[PDB]
Amino acid sequence: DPLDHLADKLFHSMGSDGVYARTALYESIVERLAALITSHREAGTEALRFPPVMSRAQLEKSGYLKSFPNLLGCVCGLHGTEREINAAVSRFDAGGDWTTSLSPADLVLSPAACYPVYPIAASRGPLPKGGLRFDVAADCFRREPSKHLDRLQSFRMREYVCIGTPDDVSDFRERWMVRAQAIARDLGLTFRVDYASDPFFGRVGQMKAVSQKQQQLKFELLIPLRSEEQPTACMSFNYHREHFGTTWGIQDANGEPAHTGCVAFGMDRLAVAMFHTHGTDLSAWPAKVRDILGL
Amino acid sequence: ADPLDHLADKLFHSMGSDGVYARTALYESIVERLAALITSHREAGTEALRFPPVMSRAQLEKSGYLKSFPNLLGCVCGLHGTEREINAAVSRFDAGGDWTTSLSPADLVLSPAACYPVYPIAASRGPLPKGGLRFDVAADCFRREPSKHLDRLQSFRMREYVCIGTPDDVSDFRERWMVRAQAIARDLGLTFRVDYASDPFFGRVGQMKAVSQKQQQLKFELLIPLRSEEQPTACMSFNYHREHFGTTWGIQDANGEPAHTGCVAFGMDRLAVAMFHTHGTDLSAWPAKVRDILGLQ
Amino acid sequence: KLVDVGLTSMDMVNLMLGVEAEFDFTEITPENF
Amino acid sequence: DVRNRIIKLVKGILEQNALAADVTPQAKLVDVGLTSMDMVNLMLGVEAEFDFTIPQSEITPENFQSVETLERMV
Ligand SMILES: Nc1ncnc2c1ncn2[C@@H]1O[C@H](COP(=O)(O)O)[C@@H](O)[C@H]1O
Ligand SMILES: Nc1ncnc2c1ncn2[C@@H]1O[C@H](COP(=O)(O)O)[C@@H](O)[C@H]1O
Ligand SMILES: [Zn+2]
Ligand SMILES: [Zn+2]
Repeated sequence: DPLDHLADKLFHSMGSDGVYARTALYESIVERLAALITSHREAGTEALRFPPVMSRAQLEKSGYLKSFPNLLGCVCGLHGTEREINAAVSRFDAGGDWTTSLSPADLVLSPAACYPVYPIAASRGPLPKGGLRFDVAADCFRREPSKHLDRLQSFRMREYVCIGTPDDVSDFRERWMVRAQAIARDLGLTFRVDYASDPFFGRVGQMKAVSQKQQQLKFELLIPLRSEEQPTACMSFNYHREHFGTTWGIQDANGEPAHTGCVAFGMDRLAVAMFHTHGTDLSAWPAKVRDILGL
Repeated sequence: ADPLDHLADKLFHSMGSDGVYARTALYESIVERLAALITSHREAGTEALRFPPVMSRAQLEKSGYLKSFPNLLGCVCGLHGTEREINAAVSRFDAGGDWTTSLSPADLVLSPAACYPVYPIAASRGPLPKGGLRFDVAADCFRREPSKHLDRLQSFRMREYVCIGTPDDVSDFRERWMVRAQAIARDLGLTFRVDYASDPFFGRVGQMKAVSQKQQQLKFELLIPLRSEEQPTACMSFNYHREHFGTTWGIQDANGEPAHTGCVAFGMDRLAVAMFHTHGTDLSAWPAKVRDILGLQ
Repeated sequence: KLVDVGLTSMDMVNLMLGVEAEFDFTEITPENF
Repeated sequence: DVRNRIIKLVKGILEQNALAADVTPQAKLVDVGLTSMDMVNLMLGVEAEFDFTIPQSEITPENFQSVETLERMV
């Protein structure tokens, strides 16, 4: 793979595909990218930071199982008695299988940063005029093992989320599609923005994706890393219509089920994109790129 | 009501699960300033690694975690079956049933401490150089201990400096960090004591593992009275592992002997909550010297 | 445009179901819809 | 009576699996050289030599400081 050469300076193996330790070099660029994204945050945007786990009940209610059940990471634990747990450990000691004593907790690993924000927004009552905007971030998980450096299981996601009328969300997405491209341009990245679809599971899934594409509910900023025919999506721009509004009983200022949308930044994909484009030697990065990153 | 509960309004939002909370901007600004403070004390030659919130299950099993805290471990499970089996599971969910019966373990767990992945990484580099290796590691960690107390979370940030070398390397390292950690706590305006301690080893036998750990003085904690002087909160620990990880991972010091390891661990969320409980939630009202140390100006 | 008509995701889903039901057939792309 | 004399034996017994030292009733078990695995085996070598189960509130550094304190315990 064309990205493979970056591994030595950016990552250390943690004995599992798609799960890597991050070097100081790598993390310094993730941090600078995070700071750059923050500097573009719209006024009146509330910042929340989510842990890498969230309520399994909230995720189920959001309809995640209808869409990507194959990607979900669930938290499980030894929830039994001292006696049963001791027996699980004994099995392990004999080289047997302790994992049969596992049962699901009430938590999942969060598959996107925005999911926990909707119930939080709902609890505040009806939306003000102009809606609400959130700046959210989480370490996310997706059960898709791969050796490609742009396809991780554990990765950092940053999102700006808009909740309001169709117009509020539409205007928000349009601002951010322009703004995202300006950012990528100042970062010296090559890209295009194109219609896209989420990888819905199953036969029925395939068709949901076709319809999503036709309705243009999802755009991606695609950067050609390994090839120009197989570019990597490093940002997405998502319109959910009233799905979360209806699910969580969120009402806009005109008493209608709120619409929602988000702009998502894949922090690890953007950092890998930067190192691939500009190399691992930061002193040699282009002057304007070093400038806009505060290097 | 627990003495920390008043802090919830300004620091956290409910995520529908005890010990798992959304962090407000106010709260995160302080966690970030604390992290930066700790970084400013990093020793030269210390290698900085950042770990994700999951790690290899095989590596954690090998490290002996199940013999010690099987009850605290969060494992990753997923739907690893065929498309038919997965569709059926989702359909049971639709029909009032339990889809989780189709779950099976992945090869990952949620990391219970930040330093666990560092030992295999160190081991892969061959024998240690004279003086050993020092690492600066951080991870979002997980411990399966649901609680409503704001100083007892299920998901929390841990920052550690780790020493791998001879017994003398590690003891010198721990001694210096115990002095430095206390100076940091004083600069932060925190009230604390340092005391011998033990890990909560599971089960009957575990209580004895803990006794021995206390007796051998393998573990100190910096303890901050948050709800009471009699039940203080451990916000940092200073841990000596003797040769446990060295033997486990076949790490050899410069003398050809199994390496000893130790670490100083900072509980970032406990420290943050400690700061807010001590100085209150209005940052402009914090002591000027504390504000200076944290670079708030 | 089948989408300009007013067919959304659940509509298009039920649409792929109706074609498989009326005739006897059961890949799925944007072009053909 | 001879409880103390047996406790000094099971300690030397555990030490036999490694190396020997000077065992006395006032010496700290940890200064003798007992480690966590040693202390665990000893908790059970005391339960097997006296056929009883040690209470949880008695699994303490206090009772397990020395042979003398273990003696007073059992
Ligand atoms: N498996 C993955 N590895 C790394 N980054 C990812 C992965 N999946 C998604 N991302 C990033 O997260 C963003 C949002 O994800 P999505 O919700 O699938 O559009 C994407 O545009 C990518 O930048
Ligand atoms: N449940 C928890 N919630 C918050 N912080 C924790 C928790 N468990 C441990 N910590 C922090 O992590 C540090 C190291 O953990 P330990 O390995 O148990 O010594 C402690 O000193 C605490 O500051
Ligand atoms: Zn989102
Ligand atoms: Zn550690």
